[PDB]
Order: sequence, then structure tokens, then C-alpha cells
Amino acid sequence: AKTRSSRAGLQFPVGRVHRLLRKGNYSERVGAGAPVYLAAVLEYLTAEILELAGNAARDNKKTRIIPRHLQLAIRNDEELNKLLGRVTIAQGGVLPNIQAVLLPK
Amino acid sequence: AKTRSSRAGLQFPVGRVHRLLRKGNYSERVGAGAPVYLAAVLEYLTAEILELAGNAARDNKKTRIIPRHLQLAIRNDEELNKLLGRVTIAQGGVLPNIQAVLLPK
Amino acid sequence: PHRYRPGTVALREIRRYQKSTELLIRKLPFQRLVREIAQDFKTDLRFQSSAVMALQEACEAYLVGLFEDTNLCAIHAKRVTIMPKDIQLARRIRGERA
Amino acid sequence: PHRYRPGTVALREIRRYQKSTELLIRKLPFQRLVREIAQDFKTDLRFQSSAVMALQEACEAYLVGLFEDTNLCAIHAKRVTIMPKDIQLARRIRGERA
Amino acid sequence: DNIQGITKPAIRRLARRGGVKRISGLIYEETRGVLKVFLENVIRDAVTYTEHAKRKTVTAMDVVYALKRQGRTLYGFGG
Amino acid sequence: DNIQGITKPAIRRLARRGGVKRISGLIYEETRGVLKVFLENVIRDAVTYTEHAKRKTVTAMDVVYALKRQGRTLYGFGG
Amino acid sequence: KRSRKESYSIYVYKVLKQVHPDTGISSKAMGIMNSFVNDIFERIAGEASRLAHYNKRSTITSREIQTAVRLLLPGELAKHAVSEGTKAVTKYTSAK
Amino acid sequence: KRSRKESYSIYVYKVLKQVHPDTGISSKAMGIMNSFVNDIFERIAGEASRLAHYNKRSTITSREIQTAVRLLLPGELAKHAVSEGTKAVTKYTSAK
DNA sequence: CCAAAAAAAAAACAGCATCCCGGTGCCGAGGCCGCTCAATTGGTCGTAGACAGCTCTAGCACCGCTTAAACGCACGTACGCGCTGTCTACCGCGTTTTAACCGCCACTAGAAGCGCTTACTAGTCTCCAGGCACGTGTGAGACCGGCACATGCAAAAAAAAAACGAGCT
DNA sequence: CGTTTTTTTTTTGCATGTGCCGGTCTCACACGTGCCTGGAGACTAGTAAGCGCTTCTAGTGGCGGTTAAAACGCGGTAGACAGCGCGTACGTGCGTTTAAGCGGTGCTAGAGCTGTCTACGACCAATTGAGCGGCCTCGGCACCGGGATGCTGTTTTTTTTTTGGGTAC
Ligand SMILES: [Ca+2]
Ligand SMILES: [Ca+2]
Ligand SMILES: [Ca+2]
Ligand SMILES: [Ca+2]
Ligand SMILES: [Ca+2]
Ligand SMILES: [Ca+2]
Ligand SMILES: [K+]
Ligand SMILES: [K+]
Repeated sequence: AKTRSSRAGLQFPVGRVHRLLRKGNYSERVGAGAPVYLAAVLEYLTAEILELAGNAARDNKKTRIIPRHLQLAIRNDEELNKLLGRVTIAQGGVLPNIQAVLLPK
Repeated sequence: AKTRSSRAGLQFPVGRVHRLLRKGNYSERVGAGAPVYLAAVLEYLTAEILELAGNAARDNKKTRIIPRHLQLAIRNDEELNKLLGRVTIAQGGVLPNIQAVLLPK
Repeated sequence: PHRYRPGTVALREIRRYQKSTELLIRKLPFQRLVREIAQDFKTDLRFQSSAVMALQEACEAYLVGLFEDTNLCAIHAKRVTIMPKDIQLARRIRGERA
Repeated sequence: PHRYRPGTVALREIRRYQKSTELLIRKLPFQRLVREIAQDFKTDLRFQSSAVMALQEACEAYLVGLFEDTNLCAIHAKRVTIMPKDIQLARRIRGERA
Repeated sequence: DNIQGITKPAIRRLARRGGVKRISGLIYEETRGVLKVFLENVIRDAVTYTEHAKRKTVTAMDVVYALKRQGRTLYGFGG
Repeated sequence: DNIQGITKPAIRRLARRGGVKRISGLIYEETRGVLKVFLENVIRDAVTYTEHAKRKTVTAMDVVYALKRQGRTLYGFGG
Repeated sequence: KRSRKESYSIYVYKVLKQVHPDTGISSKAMGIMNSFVNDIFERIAGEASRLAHYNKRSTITSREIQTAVRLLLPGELAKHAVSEGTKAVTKYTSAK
Repeated sequence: KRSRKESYSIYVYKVLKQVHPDTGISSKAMGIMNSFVNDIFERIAGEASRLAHYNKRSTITSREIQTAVRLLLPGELAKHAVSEGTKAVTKYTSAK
């Protein structure tokens, strides 16, 4: 016995995802592709954040990602910012931004 | 002489709602009171708008409520306008409302 | 030789259209814009008549509400004339743009 | 004795707090206010410390965002001072307020 | 360029419903830009709903479903 | 004066993160009112959740469910 | 053909005649009223659904529909609605 | 012992090490990454859930997860996300 | 032009904050372990939906009138905006007062878990009328005269509120 | 106190829109009809969840010292804001141009419906290893002090703008 996730080339639990789709009252029946596809997408998006979030942390001179790194990552990427435009990241603060008219001459 | 609507004292089909609830992938099982309680709330809110829409109709010497009457009813009421703050009513126009500063002296 | 002062007819137009509920874009030039915009995504696309009506009801509703907000912005600047920056501030606060 | 021109510290303070992520409201007062406001909905209520922190992370985020949108309204009126009418316009256009 | 079919006189009428009394000359080109994006962002989703149902005709329901996702729910086309 | 426990200098800090450089004295009280109407609207819903779960303790998840409802989804406290 | 497309429009007419028995309703208005009931059906049903799921229960009861209405309807509307719905449940559990 | 609180955190760590092998993650930063997976899970699932009900179909297939992703994810994110899913399924269908 | 007075420009100069480095110490990320329950496997059975074929709805194209609406130009008023100038609100920093914060201990509310038990809802097969489509009627309302009527502007009616004797203390 | 001007304000004078009657003609709301499918019913069976009972988590309250944060007051600059003044960008209103809107016909893509048939996913029981809770450790990172650096503000000096004479029509 080897996991669906091993077969599909993913790090994300295809098994777990399948269960959550049945138990989540989304549809009567769940196809076999569905959880594999959904797992892949969650993994892809998870990769994209941790990619930029890592770079954020490296630029701080820090080993471990912290919420701010995730925030700097998300708010500076145009599309990730739009995807999470109605989402508050605890302990993330805000991007450094001072309106030009407020700086001295 | 019986029907689940008339036992609860309603004009909204308690049966229809109980089936919509089962078939609409919300929960495994639907309690007998749920579709009663719901039909009641949908009726009560429909009455509330019709009441005020027919008070905007009778205020135009109109026998028949049109979209504009519904809009007028919903926007001039603070609570209804909130509940439907993100809805557009088609052929509904906008409340007569001019900013004081744009008027003449 | 009669001449209404600048902004007198405007207040009439405000009053006139705020009273009514008719679409204020000419339907054919709009429909054409729909099909043009549509083409980009998928070619040889048909539209229900109602579908193009739903899209114009929406587009107009949206634009009237933006002018509402855009107006408040102009008033806030102690002006009476809506300008691009008025729109841009309405949309930046609305969340529609960065 | 040395003295900074009005707003040079303000600019400094901006830079300081835009760099950091710490909650800026004192925890105990905020928690009291959370309990006060709760008693309006139900008496003898208990709160998970996370539930209080969740609410403070939320309010603080909301307010910072509101001050950003406020500050834009002020600049739009060719000012540099935020005033209650910058906050009122901001919330009106957001659709928090009638 | 059927966007130009959205005429100054038509934009002014929308503005007027929107209680506007006076109007910069730059607004008409601005307003067209905003309109195009609005229709792009709605239609793109409408046509996605068309494609999934495997149709060649955009239905009113397609637009209704799209408008609801853009947070612009529309009553009286099949809501 | 629990609401005053939200000190002038706290609000002033919040605005600096907001990148505000100058602050009318009327803002501090205005700000107190906005904040009160914010917690009221969340804690209301928050507690409605606590009630329905038949609990006397408000849980972070209650808050989280409440913020998601108010269109203010929060990350890093569950959900 | 023409499907057999179910509506609310009879149960709307059966409420319009009760509040304002003199005055009627155009189609476009009845369409906006059909949209309305469907919207709010989904809002309430949807929240009840989550309410259930959060609390690890398998059944949507009148209690889930109640809390859902408390969360979704503003001040006065939420009270009156609770009542009419508590009223209708009691009169139904009377009537066998 | 304490009851079982499930989490995506072992898979987040896996992906992180693929992308940045020498990089760690705070407990909070992990909680954010969890909120994130569950958020988008619900968003895609629900949009799929709807797509199915709209087209009178009992089954959420991979095709529903795809259309859901083209609706939800902005531009390039949707394309890349759609590919990754389409790869993942193909590869899963070949091994059986 | 002439010449003088500011208003900006550059310069040097003390000063205070911020940033970077190495050193220290604590704790939480990280990883290991052992048990557990959720995912996997392999089996059977039912039905959702894929597909082929047929119906006919309504989306498209085209045409030819009649305006209603777009367009373009002339002209001038009222607005946007730049400039200046005045008053103090708001910023900075100091000294004084407060209470948050921290760490800790003590007590127990109530969150949460488990076991039992049964009332409640899902599932099924039979029945049938409420609610559907389809189709015809008829009166509301939109349309189109003209007729008060209200406005709202071009002023002249006069009528108040200042600028200047007034002429005396 | 009056007595010239101005500065405000009152009442006509037409010219433009809505607001309003009477007819009055069409199409869409309204209701009736007949037929189909979705709600009703009584049944069985299983289990979801209410309840009672037990566990021990973590939420609450109190205390006393430290010091960072709030407070409150003094002072002065820089911003809000009111007024003025200038140039033209918009609004109004024609006369000219356009093409949308209307009603109609003719053609067929494709929306949508039906019946058939099977590949697919639900459900089941057995099997077991992935992933969880708990537990341990050790380096990343928070904290601190010390020195280097950068940026601010003041006072002095330089540079140019800017402004109040001294002749001409
Ligand atoms: Ca009947
Ligand atoms: Ca009739
Ligand atoms: Ca007429
Ligand atoms: Ca009449
Ligand atoms: Ca077909
Ligand atoms: Ca293992
Ligand atoms: K507890
Ligand atoms: K380590």
C-alpha cells in the first residue's frame, strides 16, 4: 500500500483532501481526480508564498519565516495580494509607505 | 384537510423548503422545524417589502408595484437597505438626493 | 434672448434621471461592446438577449454608484466638478484598485 | 537646547511603527473594553486569551487600514492633518456608514 | 472600438443619475476605462460559467452567477 | 472610562502605522466611537456563536467565525 | 418543453393580497421578489450549514435557522423574524 | 492525553524544504499557513460545490476544481495552479 | 535704470537618533518516539451522467423608414487654483503621576470527553393535488393633445447700510 | 445728527420646464383549465445527539514591585483656512448630422429534452503505517551595550529675487 499523494507526485495529502470534500457537504458524490487536483493547487499556492516568504526572511538575515515575512511576501506580490485582499495576517504589520506630500522638501 | 404550510399558518411552502434544504448540500440531515422556521422568516421579510412597496405604489396612483417601488421601499428603510446593501434592483434607479452645496442660494 | 446660467439645466437633468429608471446607454452600442469584450476570451459566443440586459443593468448601477462616491470626493476637496482623481480616490478606498 | 521641527519626529514615528508588528494598544485596557462591550450581549462571560488577542489583532488591523484611507481623504483636500470628516468620508465610501 | 459607442451624452446621464452637477473633460475617457474593466472582470467569469456548462450561448444566469462573485448581486434575471 | 483606556497616544501610534503625519484633536474621540462600533459588531456575532454552542466561555474560533462574517477574515488563530 | 421552472411567485401573490389586497405586481417586480427570497434562503441555509459544521452536528434544526437569522438580519428585523419563526414552529408542533 | 488536533503543518514543512531547504518557520507563521490552506480549500470547494448544483450534477469532479480555480485565482496564479492540478491528475491516472 | 531688503542657497557644525557588531542566555523550533485511528485495499451494487438522437426555441442577419439623440461650434459665466496673509492648533519635549506588566500562587468554572439510550429523521414505496405550462381576456397604464403654474432669470423699485460732512463739545 | 453714494434687496417681465387634466389604444397581468410530478404518508431501522457523569484545562482574581507609558503643561512654528484675483474650462443653446430604434421577415445554430447503458464512486470490512501527542535539546534570536554613521537643525554667509526711488509721456 502506497499513498495516493505518492502516486500523484504531491507533498499534500490527497487522502485527507478527499475526506474533507465528502465531510464538507459540498456535493453528494466526489470524483477521483477532484482531491488530487485540489491538493496540487493548495501545494502550488503554498509553494508560491513560502518561496517569496523565504526570500523575505533571507533579506532580514533570519533563518525562520515569521508572519511579517509572509505579509511582506503577499502584499508585495500583485496577485497574492489580490487573492488575500480581504485577509488580515496576525503579527504581520503593514508595508513601509509614506505619502510623498508628507516628506520634507 | 391538511398540508405542512397550513399547520404552521403560512403562505410559504414548508414542504418545498424542506426539500430545497435536503437537496442543497447544507447538512446530512434536516430537522422537521428548520423548514417551518425558515419559510416563516422568508414570508415575514417578503411581507415587510410588499407592505412598503404597495405604500410606494398607492403613492404613485398605481394598482401594480413595479421595480422602482421595491427599490424606494428598500432604500428609504435603514434596516432593509442594510440587509440588501450589496444587491442591485434592476430598473430600480436611485433615491432623489442632491448634495446641498450643489443647489443655488 | 434667453440663457439659463451654467448649472441650472444640470440640476434639472439630476432631478429628471433620479426620478426615472430607464438605461442611459444606447442599447446597440453597448451590446456591441459586450460581444467585442467577449471575443477576447472565447470566439463564436452567442448571448441571450436577457444576458446583455443583465450586464447593462449592472454596468449602469455600478457607474451611477461610483459617480455618487466620486461626487462626495469632489465636494470633500471644496470643489463641485468631478475630476479623474475624484474617481481614483473613490476606487482606491472602495478596494477596487491598489 | 536641541528641538525637532514639528512633524520630523512624526515622520520618525511613522517609519518606526511601519517597520514593527507589535500591538500598539495596551493589552489590559483593551481586554477590559472587550469584556465591557460583551456584557451588552450576555452576563458572566469568559474569554480564551487567544479570543481576546484575535479581537485586538483584528481591531488594530482595521484601524491602521482606516487611518491609511483617512490620510488619503485629508491629502485629497490638499491638507496633511486627518480630521473627523476624513474618517467619515473614508467609512462612507467603504460602505460601513450611510 | 465600440467603447467609443459609450458617448459623452450617455456618461453625463449616468453622472446626473449620480447627482453630479459639473464634470471635468477628462472624466469621459476615465469613465470608459473603468467601464471596460468592469465588463471584462464580469464577462470573463460569465464566459467561464458558459464554458463549464459546455454551451456556446452566455445565459442571463451565467451573468447573474458572475455578478454575485464580483460582489454585485443582481435581482430580476433569475436570482 | 474603559473606552478612554484607549489612550490618545495608543490611537496616535495606530495612525503612525497608517502613515498619518498630523492629527486633529477631534480624531481621538471620533476614533474611540469607530472602535466601539467595530468590537460591538464582532463581539455581537462572536457571542451569537458562543450561545449557539451552549458555552459560557468565548473561544478564538468564535471571534474567527465572526470576523469572516464581517468580511474581515483573520489568519493565525484557527479556521 | 419550456422546462417546468419552479418559482415563489404564487406564495408572493398569496402574501401581497394579505398586506395590500387592492394592489398587484408587474413581472420584473415579481422577478426582483423571486431573486430576494432565493438570496436570503441561501444566506440563512448557508450560515445554518456552517453553524452545524462548526459544532460537529449532522442536522440543521430550527435552532440553526434561528442563530443564522440573528447573524444575518439587522436589529429590529432579526427580533421580529425570530418571533414569526418561533410562532410558526409552535403552531406546527401543536397541529400534530 | 489531549484529543487529536489535525493540521497541514507537516506538508507545509515538506514544501518549504523543497523550495528553501535551509529556512525554518515560527509556530505563528505556521498557524497563518494553516489558516491559508483551509481558507482556499473552502473557497475552491464551495465554488466547485456551486458549479455542480448550477449544472444539475451530483459530483464535484477535477473539472469543477479546475473551473473553480479559474474563477477564484488571479491571472498567472490560476494558469500555473491549473497546470499543477492537470499534471497531478494525469500522473495519478498513469500509476493508477 | 537705480539702489536697497529680502528671500533663497550654501556652508560649516554640533548633536541625536539610528544602525551595525559581538556577547549572553533563554526557550521554542525541531525531531524523535510509541501508540492510534484514518487512509488504504479489495470487494460488491446502483445510479449519475455520458452519448446519441430528436425537437424547436430564440439568437442572428438583414432591410427600410422615422425620428430622437449625437455631434460640433459660438460664446461667456462661474468655477478651479494659485497667491497671499493671518491665528492658533497641534507638535515637541519636559517634569510629574499612573498603572501595565510581570511573575507568581490559589481556586474552581466549565470545556470537553465518554457512555447510554431513544426520539427523531432518512429511506421506501404508493398516491394524488398543488403548482406547473399553456392560452385567452380586458383593463391598467402609457401615450398625446392643450391648460394652469411654477419657476427662474433680464432687470428696474426702493430701500437699507456705508462714506462723508457736521459742527459741538 | 443728517446728507451723498453704494450695496442690498423687492418687486416686475418674460421665457422653459414640469404637473395636470381630459381621451384612448395595446399588451401583459390575471385567472381559468387540465394535466404531471413533487409532497404526503405510514412504515422500519439506525444512529445523532441530549443528558448525565467525570476529568482536569485554563480562565479568573489577587498581590506587590518596577519602570515604561501616560499625563499634563509650556512654548512656538507651520498648517488650516479665508479672501482675493485671474484665465479658461466647462455649460448652454442653437443648426447639422447620425444611427439607434422599430417592426418585420427568413434561416438555422444550438439549447434543451429523452432514453439507454455502463464506468464510476459510495459503502463495506479488514489491515496498518502515516501523522498525532508528548517529550527532549540546543542553536536562533531577543536583548544589551558600545561605537560608527547618517541625518537634522541652527547659525552664518553668500546669491538672487524682489521691491520701493528717479526720471519720461
Ligand atoms: Ca387546483
Ligand atoms: Ca383584469
Ligand atoms: Ca401630452
Ligand atoms: Ca386617467
Ligand atoms: Ca447538444
Ligand atoms: Ca513512523
Ligand atoms: K477550561
Ligand atoms: K536546534
